Amino acid sequence: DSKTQSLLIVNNATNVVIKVCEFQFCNDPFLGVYMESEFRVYSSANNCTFEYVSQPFFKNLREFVFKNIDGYFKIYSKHTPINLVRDLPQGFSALEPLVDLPIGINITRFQTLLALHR
Amino acid sequence: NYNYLYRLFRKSNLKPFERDISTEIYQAGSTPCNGVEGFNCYFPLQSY
Repeated sequence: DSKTQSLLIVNNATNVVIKVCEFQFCNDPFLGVYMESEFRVYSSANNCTFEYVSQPFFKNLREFVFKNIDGYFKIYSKHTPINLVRDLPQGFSALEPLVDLPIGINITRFQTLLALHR
Repeated sequence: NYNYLYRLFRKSNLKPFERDISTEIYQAGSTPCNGVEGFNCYFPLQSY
């Protein structure tokens, strides 16, 4: 809510964006594709403290680990081609480090954001 | 100069490298803070 600061990470299939602000969240947030046509993410955004963007860049599996270590937000990533439907494919392979950030917010709850095709 | 402030009240300690920028009313007793300042409900910011 607007009472405390919060972290938003979003991808628009071409850019990855990180925002660290005292957002007021729309409690039913989603993205909608008709090419995108719905961007219900936040009710309000003010008092920004950090913002970052990137360059304009079942079938596949992407695994990540998100953790917090005394103000250091750590993000680890790995990607693999997967053709199965419901199993967890054994054959464990080594993960890798991706990102560290000094966002430094009190994180206790989290949610995932989707894209709905309409 | 009173453009500098410091927080006076918080219900718990802080972790290192934590940015405590909240301005909520602090409950100093058993009386709830019903969204308004009052006795034992001081504003947790003070002016240098």
